[PDB]
Amino acid sequence: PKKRASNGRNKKGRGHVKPVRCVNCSKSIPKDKAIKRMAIRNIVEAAAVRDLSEASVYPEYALPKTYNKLHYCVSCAIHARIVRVRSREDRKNRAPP
Amino acid sequence: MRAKWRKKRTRRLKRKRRKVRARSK
Amino acid sequence: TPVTLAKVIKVLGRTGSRGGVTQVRVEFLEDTSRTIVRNVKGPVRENDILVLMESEREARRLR
Amino acid sequence: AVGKNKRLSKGKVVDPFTRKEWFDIKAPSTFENRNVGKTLVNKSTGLKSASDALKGRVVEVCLADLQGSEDHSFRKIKLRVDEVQGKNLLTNFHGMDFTTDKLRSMVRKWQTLIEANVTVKTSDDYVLRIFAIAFTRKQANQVKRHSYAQSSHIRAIRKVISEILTKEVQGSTLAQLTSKLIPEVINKEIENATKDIFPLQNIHVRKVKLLKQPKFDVGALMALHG
Amino acid sequence: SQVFGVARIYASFNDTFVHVTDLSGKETIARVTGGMKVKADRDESSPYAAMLAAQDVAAKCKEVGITAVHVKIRATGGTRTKTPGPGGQAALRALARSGLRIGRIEDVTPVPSDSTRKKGGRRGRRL
RNA sequence: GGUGAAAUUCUUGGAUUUAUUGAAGACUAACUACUGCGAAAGCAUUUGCCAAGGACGUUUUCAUUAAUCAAGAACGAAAGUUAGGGGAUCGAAGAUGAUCAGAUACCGUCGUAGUCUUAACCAUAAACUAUGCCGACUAGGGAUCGGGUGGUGUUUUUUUAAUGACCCACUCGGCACCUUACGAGAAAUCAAAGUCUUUGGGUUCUGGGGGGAGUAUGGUCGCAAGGCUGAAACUUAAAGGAAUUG
RNA sequence: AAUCCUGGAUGGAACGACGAA
RNA sequence: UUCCUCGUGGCCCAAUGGUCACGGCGUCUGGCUCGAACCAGAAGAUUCCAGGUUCAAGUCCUGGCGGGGAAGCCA
Ligand SMILES: [Mg+2]
Ligand SMILES: [Mg+2]
Ligand SMILES: [Mg+2]
Ligand SMILES: [Mg+2]
Ligand SMILES: [Mg+2]
Ligand SMILES: [Mg+2]
Ligand SMILES: [Mg+2]
Ligand SMILES: [Mg+2]
Ligand SMILES: [Mg+2]
Ligand SMILES: [Mg+2]
Ligand SMILES: [Mg+2]
Ligand SMILES: [Mg+2]
Ligand SMILES: [Mg+2]
Ligand SMILES: [Mg+2]
Ligand SMILES: [Mg+2]
Ligand SMILES: [Mg+2]
Ligand SMILES: [Mg+2]
Repeated sequence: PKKRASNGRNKKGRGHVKPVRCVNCSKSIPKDKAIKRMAIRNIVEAAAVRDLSEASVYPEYALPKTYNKLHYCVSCAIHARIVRVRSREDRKNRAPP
Repeated sequence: MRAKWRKKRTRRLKRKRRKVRARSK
Repeated sequence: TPVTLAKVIKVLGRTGSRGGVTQVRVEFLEDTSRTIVRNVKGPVRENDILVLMESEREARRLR
Repeated sequence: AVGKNKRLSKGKVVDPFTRKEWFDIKAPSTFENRNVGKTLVNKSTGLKSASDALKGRVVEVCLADLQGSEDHSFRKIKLRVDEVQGKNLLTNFHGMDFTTDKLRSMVRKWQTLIEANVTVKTSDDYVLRIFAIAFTRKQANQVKRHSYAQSSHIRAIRKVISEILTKEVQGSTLAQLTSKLIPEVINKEIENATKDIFPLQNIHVRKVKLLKQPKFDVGALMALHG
Repeated sequence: SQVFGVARIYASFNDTFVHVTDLSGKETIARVTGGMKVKADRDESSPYAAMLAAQDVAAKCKEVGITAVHVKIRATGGTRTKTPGPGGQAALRALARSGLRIGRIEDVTPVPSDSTRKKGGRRGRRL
C-alpha cells in the first residue's frame, strides 16, 4: 500500500525534474526525491586553527569557509547514518531537529 | 520468475517460431 | 632520541570495537598551552602522564 | 607504494636550485603596493634567453595584498609579465576574479540570483568580458521568507547592468577601469539604477577576463611604472 | 620581509599531493606525495603520510630560501567528489608547525556548471 | 592510479602534478523550493525574432453555439531502426584484472553501438495522483504563485510626485498543505476515495476466481524490433488486498 | 577589570534444507 | 601397410641418467558447522609388458602391447 502521500518526494505539478547524481554511488536520483544537505565547514578544523593563527602573517584574517552541497540517494543516506528510519507516526514530521 | 524476463522469453520464442514457420511459408 | 611528555587532563571515552582503547585529551608539559587528543591502550586516569614517541598526530575523534 | 614500481625506465644528480636565480615582481602604479613577491627561472644561457621563458608568466595575487586593506580581501587579481629590465620584472593587468568562499557565501537559497556578462572593448583597443552578479534581498518590514522576482524585473535589471558596463568601459582604457573597479563605484551605480526596480543586495561585480590584447606599445606600459 | 610560495595541496582519496611553487606556478619545488612516505597503497591517503610530505617540503623550501606560503587546497573535483580528502588539513597543520608562515588559504576545487557525466551508471556504483 | 584490499594499466622516452594557452563536442551546477508553465510526454545560460496560451479585469460582443464521446485523427520519455553529420564524456555488447566452490555478475581498467543533431520510422512505460472528463454542494486554518481592488500604511526617488519593492484587508483562478470526521471506506486512508440499500446530475472506457495467456491462430500497422485486436483445450480451491500479534 | 569564535564519514566473505500437518 | 608420436597414483599432468618420483582434483581422518565451502593433515606408484647400457635407469637403446596423427598420388 501507499507508505507516503508525497510518495517519496516533492513532485506535484511537474511530471519530470531532470535528476542529479548521488555523490557517493553516482546513482541518478531525481532532484526532489533526493535529500539535499549543505556541508558548510571551516577549511581547517577546530584544532589546528590555533597553530595556523600562530604561524600566520596577515593577522585577524578570516579563516574562510568551504561550502559544498551534497545529494545522497536513499540507500546511501540510510547507510551513512542520516535520515535513517522512523515510525509510522513520526514519518509525517517534516521539520528538522 | 520476473515477469519482465518471462516476457523476454516469450518474445524470443515468438521470434523462433515466426522464422521456423517462414521456413515453410 | 626525542620523546614528548603529555599530561592527561580529560578522559573522553572508550573506543575501539572491543573496548581496549581510550580517547584522552592531554596537555603537553613542555610547550604548554598545547592540547592534543590521543588513543591509549591500557587504563588511564586524569593527571597521568604519557610518553609520545611522536607528538604530531591525533586520532579521529568519535563525535 | 614505494617499492612497487615494476620498471622506472621504458628503454632500460644535478640539483637545479643552484642553476636558478630570483627576480622580484613590480605591479603597476594603480596599486598602493608594487612589490608582489619573487619568481624563479634558470640562468639565462645563450640558447634560451630566460627573459622570453619568463615573459609569458601569470601570477594571481590578492587585491588586499596590493592595497593593504582587508576590505578587498577576496578580489584576486591576475597579473601578466610583459617586460624585464634587470631583475625587477614588470607586470600589467590580466584579469580579476573572486574567491569561491565569498561567492558561495553570497549564494544562499530563498533569494533570486541575477547574472550578466558583456563583451566590450576599451579605449586602448583591449577586449574584456566583464561579469556582473546580483542578488535579491528581503526588505525591512518583510514577512514572507524568500524575496523572489518576477522574471521581467530580472531582464530589465540585466539590460540596465549591461548598458552601464558598456557605457563605463568605453572611455576607460584599462588602468582607468582598474581604478574604477577598486573603489567599487560601479556597484554603487548599479544599485542606484536598480533601486527603482528591485532591492538588489550584494552587487559586487565579478571576475573580468581579457580575450585579446592590442600590440605591446612599451611606452604605455612604462607610463605606469614611474 | 617574507618570501612567498604557493603550496597547492591536492588531497584526494587514494592519495595526497603537497607540491610548492613560486607565485607564478611555472617554477616548482618539492613535489612529494603520501605514497612516497609509506608503503601500503592503502595508507597513501592518510594524514601521517601527508604530514610527512609537508615536513619534507618545509625542509626543502627552507633550504631554498622560501619563508611563507599561500595555500590552495583542492579535491578531485569535476564530476568527482568535491569534498577534500583526509590528508589535506594534516599537511596544512604540518607545514605550519614546521616553521613556514601562511597567507591566504583558498579552496580551488574545480567545479562544473553541470558538465558532462558521472560514472557508475544510473543505478550507481553498487556494492 | 584505482579498491574493502589488490591487480590489470600508465611511468627516467619524465607518468601523476603545476602554469600557460588552443580545439572539440555534450551539459546548463550553486540560485532550484511540498515554486512556475504545458494536453500529456516534458520544459532551467543570454539576447533577438516568430506565432500561441492560461488566469485576471471589463456596465464590450454573439447569443446556446455546449458536456462526454465507438469510428477516425494529432503529439507521445527512454531504448530501438534507416540515412547523413558529429562522435568530448559516459557506455547494453565485448575484452581484461580481481573476488568467488564457480562469477561470461556485483568492484576496477579499457571500450565499440548508443549517448548529440538533421530528415524519417517506432507508438511503448510503475506513460502513476496506480484515482476518467464536465457540473453542483458539503468543515475549520494558514501559507504561497499569477492578476485585480482598497488603505492619509512602510521604504526609495526629486524631503515630496506617478512608479517599483514590502505590509495589512479582500477577492478570482492554480500547485499544494495542516487539523478533524458530520460522512465514506475492508482497512490502510480520503475535503475527495463525501453527498451511494434514505441506493438515479450527465457521459465515455474497463473488469467478472487464479493459471494457461496477453499465449496460439487469423487480420491490420510496421523496414524490422514489435504494436493493436485476441481465444480455446487443459488445469486448479484457493490465488489475492488491508491490517493484527509473533 | 581583561576577554574574537566554532563540530564531523564510508570500510570484504557468509550456498542450501523431502513433503505432511 | 609406411612414417611420426604417446603410455607415469582412481582422473589430468610435469620430470636434468644422480633420492622407491612433482603438482592439481579425487579419496580417507580430524576440526569449524547438519551438508557444502574453508582450515589443518595423511595415505596411495611395480612410471604398459620383455630384454640391454651403466655404479645407478622413469629418463638412455632394441622388440611387442594398446591410443592418436599424417600419407596413401599420375592414370
Ligand atoms: Mg513521468
Ligand atoms: Mg610533467
Ligand atoms: Mg544555470
Ligand atoms: Mg519560477
Ligand atoms: Mg499500456
Ligand atoms: Mg494505468
Ligand atoms: Mg466534482
Ligand atoms: Mg492575491
Ligand atoms: Mg489562493
Ligand atoms: Mg499552479
Ligand atoms: Mg464471475
Ligand atoms: Mg478469470
Ligand atoms: Mg485441497
Ligand atoms: Mg499484504
Ligand atoms: Mg542444492
Ligand atoms: Mg535446491
Ligand atoms: Mg573431509
